[PDB]
Amino acid sequence: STALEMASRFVNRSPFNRWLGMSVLEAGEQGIVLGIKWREELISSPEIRSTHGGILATLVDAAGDYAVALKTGHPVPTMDMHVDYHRVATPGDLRAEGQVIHFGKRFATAHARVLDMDGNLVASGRALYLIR
Amino acid sequence: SSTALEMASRFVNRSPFNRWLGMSVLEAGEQGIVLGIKWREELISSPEIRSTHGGILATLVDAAGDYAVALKTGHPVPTMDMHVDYHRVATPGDLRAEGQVIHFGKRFATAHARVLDMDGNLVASGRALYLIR
Amino acid sequence: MSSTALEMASRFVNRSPFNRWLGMSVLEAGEQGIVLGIKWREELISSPEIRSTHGGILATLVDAAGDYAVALKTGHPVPTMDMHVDYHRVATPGDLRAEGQVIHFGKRFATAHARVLDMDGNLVASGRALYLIR
Amino acid sequence: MSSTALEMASRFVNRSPFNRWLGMSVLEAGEQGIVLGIKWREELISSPEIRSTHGGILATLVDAAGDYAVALKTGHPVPTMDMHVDYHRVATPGDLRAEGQVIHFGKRFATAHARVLDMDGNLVASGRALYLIRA
Repeated sequence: STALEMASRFVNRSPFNRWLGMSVLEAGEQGIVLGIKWREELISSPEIRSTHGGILATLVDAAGDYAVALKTGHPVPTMDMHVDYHRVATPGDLRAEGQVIHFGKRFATAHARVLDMDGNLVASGRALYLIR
Repeated sequence: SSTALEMASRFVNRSPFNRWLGMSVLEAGEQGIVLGIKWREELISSPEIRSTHGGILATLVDAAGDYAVALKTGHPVPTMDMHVDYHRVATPGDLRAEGQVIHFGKRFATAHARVLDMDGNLVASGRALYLIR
Repeated sequence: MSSTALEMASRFVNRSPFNRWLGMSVLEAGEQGIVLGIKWREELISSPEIRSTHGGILATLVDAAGDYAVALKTGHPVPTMDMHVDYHRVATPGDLRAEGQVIHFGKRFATAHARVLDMDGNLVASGRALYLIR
Repeated sequence: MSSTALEMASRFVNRSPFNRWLGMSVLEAGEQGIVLGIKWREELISSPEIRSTHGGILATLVDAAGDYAVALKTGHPVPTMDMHVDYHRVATPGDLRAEGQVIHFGKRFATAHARVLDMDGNLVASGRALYLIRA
């Protein structure tokens, strides 16, 4: 609630997030849940109408970032990121769940799951952030 | 070659996201691929340093490795997984992505990529595994 | 969890000379996933200043845990395609534990996650890996 | 030159009991980066049917190559933040070479890439790693 408000503010600061219609669905002790709204510009392969792998990477990076932000009180730079692609993401809205896995004095690690509308896992990933 | 450059442009322009990125092919040959994209305000992550979103750099790492593999296969290829290192903040400006195939197997390939800004500064690098299929 | 899972994984673990050198064993095996243990030895050391366990050993643990967690589902050990490992804390001299878990299980590929713990239950490393099912 | 570099890297390599157990040596060291070798042993084996070298060994090589490529620039070995390794080919029984080189070198962080080769020069694995300049 406090955490949800704080996360929303962070999310709305970024023009890319806004272009993605990104929102906060949940925030608290279990990390963060994000949503984005689908548009035709997201499409990678026109024949399968698949959402671009980089959009999914965005969601992994965002989920981990703002999940760390719940602990720091501010958004954090990404050092590096890994993303696994599991299923093709057909046209529709997406959810990214983000949890902090390690929180040190200067670095944090977060994990993320990206889910489709039926709750199928389409991608997962992890990232290292800088605490500054 | 011009045939390589030809083929790659065609692949690049299939994708609506590529086109929204103003993505173009700068070079294509035995040396791999070089891509460009055109900056726009919607790319911005932190409004105060005007940095290009990390997901955009990842897109570029993914695209460069994809289309570099595609030069060898003749068709675009699905990404299995990807890694990206962020080295410098990318301030507003067009970006270049260089992709090369590192391993070309019978069913998979891995490519490495570098993302450069307008002064040729390295801003990000990465690798990815692709499914031939 | 299972005794059949425990017997199966235990057989898989003991097939490897490197696992045996590491004194690797199966602590837990079942539906949730797998837990492995290794026995510390002086040869594992990276830095003699801090007597730290080499990061290559921590990565070996991430790959093993993921492999055997996949293996509980396929019925056989699996080749690794790639892996990522994150290092959080120095693993000082002491036995280590690795928890493995299957994240996605397709007909042809599987992804697993791991956590490497010290004897006090502090997380020293974590990671993920892609495996091929053939 | 590539003599002070060799001797410096050699000192770093031999400081580790795990490196010594692996029979690790420095083959090349200079401005372009580092080349390491290890000696094969039966204990290295993963699959006894294939007689494949364990992937943990190949990952140790990615990490070592990168660390010592950075160390040639800092003057000291460096801790690893994280690592990725890609496995391309089975490493059958035999000695292995690892080439390491720095990709980005910053105030506080450095990134390095590695290639693991068999005795015929086939690429067995590759990967990258992030290091902390400090400890």
